[PDB]
Amino acid sequence: DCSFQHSPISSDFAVKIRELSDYLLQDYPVTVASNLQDEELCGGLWRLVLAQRWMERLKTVAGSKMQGLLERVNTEIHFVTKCAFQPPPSCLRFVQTNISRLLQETSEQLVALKPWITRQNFSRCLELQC
Amino acid sequence: DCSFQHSPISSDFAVKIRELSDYLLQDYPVTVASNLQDEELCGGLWRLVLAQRWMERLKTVAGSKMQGLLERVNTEIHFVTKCAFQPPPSCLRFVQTNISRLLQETSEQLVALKPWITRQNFSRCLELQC
Amino acid sequence: AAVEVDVSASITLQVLVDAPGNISCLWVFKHSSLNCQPHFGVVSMVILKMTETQAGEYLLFIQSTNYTILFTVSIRTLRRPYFRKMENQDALVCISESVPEPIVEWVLCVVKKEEKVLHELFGTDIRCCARNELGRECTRLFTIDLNQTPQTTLPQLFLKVGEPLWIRCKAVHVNHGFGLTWELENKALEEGNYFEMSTYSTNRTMIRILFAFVSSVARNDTGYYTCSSSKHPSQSALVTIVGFINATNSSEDYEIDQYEEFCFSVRFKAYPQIRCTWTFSRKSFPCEQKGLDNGYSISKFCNHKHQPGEYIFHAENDDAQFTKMFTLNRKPQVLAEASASCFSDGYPLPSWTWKKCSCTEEITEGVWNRWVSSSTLNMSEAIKGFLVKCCAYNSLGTSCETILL
Amino acid sequence: AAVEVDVSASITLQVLVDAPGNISCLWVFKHSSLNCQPHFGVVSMVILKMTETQAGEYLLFIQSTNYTILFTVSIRTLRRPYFRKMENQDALVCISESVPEPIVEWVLCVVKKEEKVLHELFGTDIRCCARNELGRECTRLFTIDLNQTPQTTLPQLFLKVGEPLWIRCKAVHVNHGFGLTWELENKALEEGNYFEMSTYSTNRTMIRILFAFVSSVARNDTGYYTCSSSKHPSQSALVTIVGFINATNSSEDYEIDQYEEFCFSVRFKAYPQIRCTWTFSRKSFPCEQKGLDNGYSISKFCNHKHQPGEYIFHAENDDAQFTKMFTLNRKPQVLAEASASCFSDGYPLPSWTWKKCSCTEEITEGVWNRWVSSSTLNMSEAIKGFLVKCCAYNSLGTSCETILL
Repeated sequence: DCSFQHSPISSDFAVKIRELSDYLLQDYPVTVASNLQDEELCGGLWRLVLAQRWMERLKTVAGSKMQGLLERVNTEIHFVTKCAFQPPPSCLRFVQTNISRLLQETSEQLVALKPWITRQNFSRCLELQC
Repeated sequence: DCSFQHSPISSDFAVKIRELSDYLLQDYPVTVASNLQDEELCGGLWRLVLAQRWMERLKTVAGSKMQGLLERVNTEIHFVTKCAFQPPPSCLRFVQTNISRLLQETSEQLVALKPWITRQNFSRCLELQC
Repeated sequence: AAVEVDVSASITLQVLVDAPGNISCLWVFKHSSLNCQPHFGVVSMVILKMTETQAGEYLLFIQSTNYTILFTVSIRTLRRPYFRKMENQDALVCISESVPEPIVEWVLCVVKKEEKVLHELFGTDIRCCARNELGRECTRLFTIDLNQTPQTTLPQLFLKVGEPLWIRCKAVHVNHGFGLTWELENKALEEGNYFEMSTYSTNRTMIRILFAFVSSVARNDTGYYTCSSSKHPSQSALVTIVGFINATNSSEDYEIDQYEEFCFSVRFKAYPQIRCTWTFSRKSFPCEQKGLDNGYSISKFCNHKHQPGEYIFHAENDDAQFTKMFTLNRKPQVLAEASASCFSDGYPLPSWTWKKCSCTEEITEGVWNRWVSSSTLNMSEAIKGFLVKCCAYNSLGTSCETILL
Repeated sequence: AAVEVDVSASITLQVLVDAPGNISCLWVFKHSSLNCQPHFGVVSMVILKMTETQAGEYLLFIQSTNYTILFTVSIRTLRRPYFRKMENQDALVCISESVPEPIVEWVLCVVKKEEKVLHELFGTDIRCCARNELGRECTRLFTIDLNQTPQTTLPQLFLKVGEPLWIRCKAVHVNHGFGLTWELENKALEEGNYFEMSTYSTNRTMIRILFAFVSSVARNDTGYYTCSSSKHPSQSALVTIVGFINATNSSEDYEIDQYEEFCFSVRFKAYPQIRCTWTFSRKSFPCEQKGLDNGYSISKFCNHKHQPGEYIFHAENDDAQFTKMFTLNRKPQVLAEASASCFSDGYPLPSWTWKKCSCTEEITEGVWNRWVSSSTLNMSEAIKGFLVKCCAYNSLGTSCETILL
């Protein structure tokens, strides 16, 4: 299953993203899923899981001080790991995009997800769909 | 012509590079000349000119705070523009490398150039050679 | 351009332009004309005792160029900060009133952020301050930290009917898995009287702010409020809807010897914060009107200077007044044993005992009227060549003087 | 067995053996015998203020068994920071000596960086401080800022032969296009007496540090040093090879009435920084030995307490001493106008004027020897039935007494 009783989405998450972006080289290449099935319940959650996977990869190649900014943005979206999300399906295609694009979308997904995170049952989001 | 009366190489330049590196995603793709002619007088100077050209490109896609760290490293090597270096020749091939590699080499070039910057006439370095 | 005139003041009003040459002026007063003769260039209009008549629109036209100047001559409150949640987002705003308009600074303890709008409302000691010509009045945001140790005194919150109630409930927990809830006098809480903010701390910690508010309070809203967390102990605070001063004005009496270390005290529950004054033998000194946090404020006075008498404590607020009389009170001293009689002063009543034999025998006799005591004995002696001694006794000590015959 | 005695300390020395019974001791002090009476078994020798005399070999022989014990009683600075350039890189090191070993902190003004090794030597006011049990002694790095305004006083740098000379020359320029150079007394400067560091500032600015140093100074190294920049004005400082205290010890006298606001002063040029003490009627108070920056330091004393007398200022450094004596100073009162003559006391000298007519006429005459003054006039009067009056006058006030004839 996958659901959250009390809200795991912070009010000041947009701050941690603007702070990370202030020390970032905006066209650093990251990826985003190109063919994620249209699902207005799991959609943002699937991308947050993916964006989350990116925050971890980035921390490993980040400098001492950049590691803190990444980790702090990682904390804002780390709750997605509280759920047993299945590994991406073979059908899922990824496309190279700027880290600024990924950060912007992550912010957007958190905003849209904020009013629903505690009201919905996200058990069917565990399997990413194309 | 190209020569420097008083030294344009700072003593604390290695500090500004370690500080930039502390907020960098180390595998960000930059380039380095792959076929620069072996010239122990112009060599480091040619690469500093190129590394310098990169600091400018980077500032344009850098966040508000990363812009300061880039600019501060840019200042350490901006003196190369005091000389009318010719645009790269058609023979010059560039190869993709990590920004951490570029920063490391830049530091090295400044070190090697430090004892000679004011003693040599660099007029013949203006034309980059392959 | 804006002039502030304090009472019937005598000041000069001059203006200079960087171009001294053969240039002429013309003064244009409040709906009336005026002639001028200046210096090279600086022009002036001086006034001795500026009456309410001699104030307003005063212009000064010049010609080399054809220039014109204008001045607004005006003549010479501080209501504590109030709070209002910005309807736009999850952030608080400080509404402080005052004449002159004040500096509104938010202080989160310490760190000062002069903004009038605070968005970083998380933890510490949050208090807004208003600072103008009069001074600085501050309103502290009432907080209940469930995460912190209890002040277990069932804190009392006082406020006048119509004022806005603000109670921030802060709780810090390891995981984000916890909630917060508000409950009035047994009753829960109105939907338009609650708001929840949340952020992360240190090693993936979570801080929650569940504040409760009343736009304009009434008797209906007075009662015992409590905040409970779904991983924390329920801490409470009672709200007393209300100017008054409550203290025992029994007028207390005291007495000490210039060897004892002592401070006068006064415990009082009073709203609004009272202006206090400790006066004695006309010489008045202000007080450190500190809080005892128990449910009252205790004012102290220590600079007694071993000086005896009446120490009066007068304390008053905008709609209430008060005063408490504190009496203060040695070895007897023979003030004077002049001739024949003998006088001594002491506290308490000094006892006068007489002896007269020149072996020291004693005779007793005399009238006494009094603290200073004057006791005498007629000196009509059949016998001579003796010494008499006057003795003043007090429980504390004794002293005596001798006379010759 | 080894005892460490710190100063004239008051401690007890006891030893216990696990066998309490009817056993006897005998103390064997430094080449002298001593009697004992212990507890059951634990024996002891206690001392109050252990003098250098009361230290050494102290034995204690016991008999039930026939045992013997022996104890060796032994007895228990703050030299200002010195500088040495790290041979490794372009960075300075603070070498401060002291017992106990001190805290060596570099302060660049303010910002404190306790490191003993400073690499960020650029600008501001750089001073190293040593702090131990004794206290805090500081050595400031002598700087010449060509970029800054001139102190145009040809600054004087004093130091004892053998000490290390350190003069940092800092210059700030827009472009990096500028140099710096050092010049001694007409002569240039030794190759192993100079070092150049450089970094960037604000809008592509450049700061240059060209410091000069002497490992161990001598008379040879004393002279006028100057620093000139290839875009800046040549500023200089003279080096005086030497401990000394220069001040006027004339022992000055003063006098004031308890209504005047005054502070005692002492201007002095002394090296190293002196330890000063203001003592009066045995009661000694230390001083705020502040600098006047003119070319001397001026120490002040204000807490006079309108108390009259000798205020002595004693100041001394490691190789020099000093002391300066400051003297400090009513209505006339007729002490006695007994018979015929009249005496009055006052400060300053009370003037005695006489009048004798019985309309009050006056006659003048008399001899006076004195502050108390005794002036008299023979009373041989041709005429009688008059009153004479003695008048003692002082600038402050006057008093008089009358006599009868």
